[PDB]
Amino acid sequence: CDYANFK
Amino acid sequence: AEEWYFGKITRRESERLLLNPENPRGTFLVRESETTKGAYCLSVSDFDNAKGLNVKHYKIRKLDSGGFYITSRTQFSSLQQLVAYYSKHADGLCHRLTNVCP
Repeated sequence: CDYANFK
Repeated sequence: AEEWYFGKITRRESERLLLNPENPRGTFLVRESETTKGAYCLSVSDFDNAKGLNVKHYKIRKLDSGGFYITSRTQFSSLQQLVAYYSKHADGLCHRLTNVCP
């Protein structure tokens, strides 16, 4: 399922 | 030989490993795509009072000019450099990397 991201 | 590299471990098996309550916040491992050699993911345990114990998965992107990154503003020349860096600073992650996943 899901792919974390960050600024 | 990197204690934190778990090869082609699946997403599901990596969560089962990382979700153990005795793992402190930031326990992590690096895994590889089953089909694409060199395509890596960083899987990390975290905790907050909304999600409780949870696992975050970050694709480790590769620049064409070579290099690795989990966020485009911070580029590394290798996996070890990247892991070493986030083990010292969260720098955007919810917590810095801590224990290699046991």
